[PDB]
Amino acid sequence: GAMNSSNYAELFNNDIKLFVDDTNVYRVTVHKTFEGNVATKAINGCIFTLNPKTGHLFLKIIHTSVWAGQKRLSQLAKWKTAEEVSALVRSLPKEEQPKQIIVTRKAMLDPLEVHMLDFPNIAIRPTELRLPFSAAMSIDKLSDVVMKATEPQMVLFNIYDDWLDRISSYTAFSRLTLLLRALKTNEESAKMILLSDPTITIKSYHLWPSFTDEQWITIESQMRDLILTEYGRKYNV
Amino acid sequence: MNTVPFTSAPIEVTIGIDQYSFNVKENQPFHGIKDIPIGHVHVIHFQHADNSSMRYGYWFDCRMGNFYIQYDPKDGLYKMMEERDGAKFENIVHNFKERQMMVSYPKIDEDDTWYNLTEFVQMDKIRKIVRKDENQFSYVDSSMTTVQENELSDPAHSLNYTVINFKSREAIRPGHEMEDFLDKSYYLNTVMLQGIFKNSSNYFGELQFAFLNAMFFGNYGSSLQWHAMIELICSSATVPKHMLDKLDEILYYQIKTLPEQYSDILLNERVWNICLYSSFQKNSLHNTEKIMENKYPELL
Repeated sequence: GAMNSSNYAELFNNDIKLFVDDTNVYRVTVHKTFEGNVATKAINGCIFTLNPKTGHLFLKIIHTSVWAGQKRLSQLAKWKTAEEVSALVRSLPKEEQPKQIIVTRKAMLDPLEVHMLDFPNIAIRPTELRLPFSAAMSIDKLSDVVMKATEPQMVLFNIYDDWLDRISSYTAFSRLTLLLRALKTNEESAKMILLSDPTITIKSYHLWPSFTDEQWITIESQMRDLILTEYGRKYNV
Repeated sequence: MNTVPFTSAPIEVTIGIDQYSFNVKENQPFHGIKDIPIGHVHVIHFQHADNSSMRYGYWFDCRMGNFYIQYDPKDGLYKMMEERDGAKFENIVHNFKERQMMVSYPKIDEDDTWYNLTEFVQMDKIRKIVRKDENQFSYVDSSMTTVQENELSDPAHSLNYTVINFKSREAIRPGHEMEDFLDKSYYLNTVMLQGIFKNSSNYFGELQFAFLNAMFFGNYGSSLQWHAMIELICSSATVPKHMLDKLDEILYYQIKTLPEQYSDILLNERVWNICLYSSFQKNSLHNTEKIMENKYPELL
């Protein structure tokens, strides 16, 4: 059933699983027309498909051309997500195919179940977790490949960089969700925290800066502080 | 006008014949039901006074043979049997009629209710849903599970309704996932109507049989089947006009007949709200929408 606080360690066991987040698939800017009506303009989007154990990210870029001449795009976006996830699974060798796919939004369950009918032994699950994967497009290098795409493209990343050399999957996921929660709550402040010291850089082959173990503790503390501050403002508490 | 005689009534029982019902007392000199209209299937059904659990009964058609009821004190139920001796049977019925030991099927001349509930129901189709090929009549009860309920456990005692599953390879063409899920027309028209049922009359017959088993026996699997067959039509953008008009009449009489006090357990809120207010056919079931809104506005 649903993935929650109770069954959290299941994410880091040896059964292959993927999270799928569809919140950045269909993206628009809302604007005024010459006549003073409102219209949308689609921008490039992405499916965020993540192995929480390995950090392997399957970023399927959704080019605006897929929406051309289609109706009910927010509905279509869920089905297009399920179509591409199904295509990704079929593209993987059998021993790399997930045993579970966890969708971050309940509206993805039926579309993904119907597209995966050929895979009855792959469990499609919702989650009670409020995961901050919507903030993926606050990671500069992910935002850059999505916006520059001129056609449908899959790009593979490791969202943990080289962290698993030093820390467990559980700890790497916790760091990732804290970084993304901070970027979601106050992007400007989170990005300031991450780049404030010019001597710590991002390797060409990485997404995040090359912090020492001690620097990660300072960074993680600064991210927690950012999140609590923001929360006190949101709620006046 | 045909007759189903009873050998006796040794246990107190409520006896149903179609939409009618009569209380019979323990050892009451009751010897059966006469003046049964020829041309329809019928159901004769029982609920014992001492165990109001297990409603059970028999679907039959008096054109197919001479049927009677006899209590079995070993199995503890009223059983239908066929009398193969025409002259013995005619002589039993004539004696019981002369002694006026029989209730008369109480049909009002103006009243098309039973025809309207059984219009497409055919004994030969019932006998394929309820498999007991040595009898010309079919036993159903409250507890019998469906082939579909059994997949999700004695196969000989199952209701073999046509399996309908909206999230199945049968329902969804590879490459038309979204189209086939949101518009079930290919599943309704190609798979079910052209493929399995062959025509709308056989589809309606099974829908009507499912409803009657739900109503008369509280058979939960039957209720599921009735709603699935309604939802499959209402969820199709493309349905022949004659089928929608006929479905409105079918459902109207079913909703009209349902006991008011059983709407809570026999009507699925989600399906009826979806069918009447959200579905492609939300505006195609005028009679059904009006009777549902006037009789069960709470459910909606």
